[PDB]
Formats: sequence, structure tokens, C-alpha cells
Amino acid sequence: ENIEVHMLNKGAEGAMVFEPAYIKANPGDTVTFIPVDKGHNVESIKDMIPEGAEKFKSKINENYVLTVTQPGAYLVKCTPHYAMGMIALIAVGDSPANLDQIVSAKKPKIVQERLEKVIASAK
Ligand SMILES: [Cu+2]
Repeated sequence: ENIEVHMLNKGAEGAMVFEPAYIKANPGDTVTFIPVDKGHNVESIKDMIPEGAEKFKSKINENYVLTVTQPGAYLVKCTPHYAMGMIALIAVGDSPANLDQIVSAKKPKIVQERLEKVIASAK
């Protein structure tokens, strides 16, 4: 199954966002990131993807198609806008084993704020 995500300068949660910022997927699915506005990309964050998963980084402004294989939670960022809160959480399979670890991990305050919103209301 494919899930489309838009990379925008401004959206419902404020500036620099992925929409949706919570993606539910199964092994084998793809996530397509579309640069609706210029200046964005997607990058996996170190130690915030599951054991066994490969790290990934797209180029700025390219349409990028991610195939997800390993179950667990993945926190991805937009490289230039991580400090401004531009992240998304991909949850592959049920009860992702590493989710609490990702919620507790060191990250910028605005990122933590948006992450907690997406898990609460966006779940
Ligand atoms: Cu960005």
C-alpha cells in the first residue's frame, strides 16, 4: 500500500511540517514524500529507527519513495528544518517496541512538542 506525505512550509501545526506527521504502515508498504514547497527532504534520525533498518536520506526537493521493511517506529526529519520541528513518525506493525525509547530520546524542544501531539492526537 502507498501513503503520500506532503513537505510544506506551513500547515495545520505551524511552519515546516510533514502532512501527515503520523504514518501507519505495514512491512512492504511505501511512503512517498512529495516536495509541495521547495527546501525540504527526509532523513532518518540516528538511533530513532528500528534495529536492522537501513538509514536513509533524500536530496532536497526530490520526490522520495521509502520502502519500509522492519517493524517498529521511525522518527524522520527534514534535515534543514529539524530544529524548527519538521518531523514525522512512521509506525510499522502493531505495538512498536522502540516507541517509548524514541519519545524519551534527546531532541529539540519543539520536536518533542510536536511528537507528543502526533502520538496523543494523530494516533
Ligand atoms: Cu524542511
